[PDB]
Amino acid sequence: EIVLTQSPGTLSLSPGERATLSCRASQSFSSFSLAWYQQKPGQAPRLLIYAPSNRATGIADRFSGSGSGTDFTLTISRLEPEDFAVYYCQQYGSSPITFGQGTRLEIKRTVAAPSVFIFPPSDEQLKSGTASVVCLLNNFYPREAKVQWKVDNALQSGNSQESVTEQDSKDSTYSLSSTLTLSKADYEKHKLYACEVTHQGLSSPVTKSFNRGE
Amino acid sequence: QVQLVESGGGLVQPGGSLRLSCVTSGFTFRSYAMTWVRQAPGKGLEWVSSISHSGGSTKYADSVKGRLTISRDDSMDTLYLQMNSLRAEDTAIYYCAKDQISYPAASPLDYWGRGTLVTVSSASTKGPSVFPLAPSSGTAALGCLVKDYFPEPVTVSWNSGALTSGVHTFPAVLQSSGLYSLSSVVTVPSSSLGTQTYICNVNHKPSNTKVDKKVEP
Ligand SMILES: [Cl-]
Ligand SMILES: [Li+]
Ligand code: NA
Repeated sequence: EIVLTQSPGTLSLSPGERATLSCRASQSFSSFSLAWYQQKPGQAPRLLIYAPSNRATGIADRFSGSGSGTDFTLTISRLEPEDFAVYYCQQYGSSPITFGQGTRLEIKRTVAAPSVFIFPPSDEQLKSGTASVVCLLNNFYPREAKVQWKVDNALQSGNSQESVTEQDSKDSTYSLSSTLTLSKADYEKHKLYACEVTHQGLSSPVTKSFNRGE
Repeated sequence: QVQLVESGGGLVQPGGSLRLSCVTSGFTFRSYAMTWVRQAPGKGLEWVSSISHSGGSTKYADSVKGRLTISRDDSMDTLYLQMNSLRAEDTAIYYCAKDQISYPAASPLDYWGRGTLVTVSSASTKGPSVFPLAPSSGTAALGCLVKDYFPEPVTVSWNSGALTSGVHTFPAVLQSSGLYSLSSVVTVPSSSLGTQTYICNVNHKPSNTKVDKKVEP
């Protein structure tokens, strides 16, 4: 089969900049057998350009394709916020059909520190027999962020999970939740719960904490 | 106005079967080859199968040959995928797509459906519990923790969709228990707390669980 490898895996660019996305093939083939697709989160891929640079319906003239042989390029001039998505290349001239693994185009924006919030377990959850402590890091950039949990000053390692939003449509920031799982007994038998956040936008780490039952 | 809408996915046990369908409108269905593509959670696109305009030529990825069968009913403008002997690694969103020409797997895919999620797992369906993330005692954060459900997906809205500004609904995390959890949060004026009602609307259609939860200080 023809292997298609895209690069870079993630491309971070400012609106107004020109994007150059690469698709490289393990065997040479014709530009007339290549297509590109754009996929935004929660949506299906949409045909972008093809064979080699015909534009699908509704696709701006800022998208163009070039290259031959093994090295193909999708160029996006003057990036607009809507053009940030995952891009896939595809060849259909040799069986089987194959796709590149995708390049994510991320929006570069100005560094922004997170606003941090901590939430104790609800009485309802404790009544149901479990405990989750939640730390929220809101509207920050870049995505890199360290969350450290402490319970009665003991560093918690391995019992939290994190989730991050897609970039916000309006301000291009991220938000992140970190959830600490602890048994109801461990929750009731300790007192001070803290999440400490390190991020480029913060001159020094920020800690949010609460004392259970206070 | 090409339209493609998939159905037939859901949770099924390993070794089980599903019949996916894709109903279409807005183009002369009988004239075009049609294709299924799948996307495993967090992964890229993978071609599954294609069928010629007449149904006389079918093509399959090696990973699915003999277990998946593509077919079509031109009189019903519908494409099908009969899936048998399903495996965990068949878990994916399945997209139906229209080819540009009558021959299969030989042209761009010019229109795609939004997809149907197929989850192949021995775990049972379980509806979530919905817990408040209460605002602390001039902006405040509050939310809902949607805990311990299976399979994906859950949807969350706020105030039946009237509250969209400042909402962040996080991707679900698979817990070590094998159940999913996510949180949805919103930032609001501190001055509104206790006066404006904030309700998170949670739906887990796989378990027919639907909850509206008031979140208060
Ligand atoms: Cl053929
Ligand atoms: Li349930
Ligand atoms: Na930290």
